[PDB]
Amino acid sequence: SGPVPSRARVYTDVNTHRPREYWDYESHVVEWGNQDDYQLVRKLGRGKYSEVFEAINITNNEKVVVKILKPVKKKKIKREIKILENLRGGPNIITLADIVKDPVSRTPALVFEHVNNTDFKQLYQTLTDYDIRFYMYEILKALDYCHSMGIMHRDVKPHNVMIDHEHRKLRLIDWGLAEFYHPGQEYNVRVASRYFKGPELLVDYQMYDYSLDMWSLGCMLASMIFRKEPFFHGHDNYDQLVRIAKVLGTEDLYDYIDKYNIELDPRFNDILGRHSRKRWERFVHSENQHLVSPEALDFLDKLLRYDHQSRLTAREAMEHPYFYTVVKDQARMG
Ligand SMILES: O=C(O)c1ccc(-c2oc3c(Br)cc(Br)cc3c(=O)c2O)cc1
Ligand SMILES: [Cl-]
Ligand SMILES: [Cl-]
Ligand SMILES: [Cl-]
Repeated sequence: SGPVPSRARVYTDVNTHRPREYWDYESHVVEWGNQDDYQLVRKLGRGKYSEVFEAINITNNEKVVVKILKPVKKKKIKREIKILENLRGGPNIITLADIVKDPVSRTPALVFEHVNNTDFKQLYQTLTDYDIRFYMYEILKALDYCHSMGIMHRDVKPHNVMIDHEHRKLRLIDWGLAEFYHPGQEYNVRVASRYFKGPELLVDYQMYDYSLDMWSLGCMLASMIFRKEPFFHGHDNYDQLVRIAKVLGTEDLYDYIDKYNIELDPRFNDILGRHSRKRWERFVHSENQHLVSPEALDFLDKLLRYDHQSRLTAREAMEHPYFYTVVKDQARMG
């Protein structure tokens, strides 16, 4: 009888209550700036980021960052720009300063604010227990904000989290896969990187929502406190679900599948087989001991749920005891 419909628990009708021009990016007329205002200085990313440059705005001598976009469809260009513009000014969202196009090649490029970067993938050797809690909370600020603005990021991972550890600042970047949430809409499941894909993507359930981002966040958290990168290390798309199943157990997976009347490939059921749930305690060793706590484990348990509707919202997450002291400390110092 086909899959059972699903709706976001929160922020369900955000885009519905806003004017059409807010979310209808296909009708958005892009107002391009002048590329001549910007001169490229050098390459950024140290070999991990393509077509990202430090640049200078010669109209005010301000240092900026330029990302040159890969040849995708015009529709996806409008989408990213529209979303960045709608989210501009939000807490811990990267700030789009301008958009330009090359005179002759007509190659589009985004101009961002300049922020220092100690790569999140290279920062776990000097990251204490409090540090992980702090930065996780900052990520949640961004996710709660964009969700409340009717937007799913759909590509949450360490690579897309820029961290300036000196000033303890954080920015969520690369909104190229982001989309607007509309209740009842079916979305493409070919999003996110394999290690951070939620179960809904891996079983081809298209009517997902903001909670997708919360799974990805759980994967990041698991990786950092257990010192295992990535935590769910699938070698292909089937193996990704298998390795999730080896931790969460197959019992809750099949219940999830039945709940939304999802139909898997016949061979997939044989592949998944039968696995018991591992207690989160079993991934703790003497070298990740100092990053693990009862509240950390409880928090992780409530993010990594098969059922996307059962996962904590960003706001629910921010009020979890895992952040109790972090919240108190931030509220009296800044
Ligand atoms: O939306 C994007 O795809 C997107 C990519 C890179 C930056 C981006 O990257 C930096 C890197 Br990589 C190194 C250093 Br140092 C600084 C930045 C920076 O300030 C900055 O905005 C921002 C946004
Ligand atoms: Cl989509
Ligand atoms: Cl694994
Ligand atoms: Cl949320």
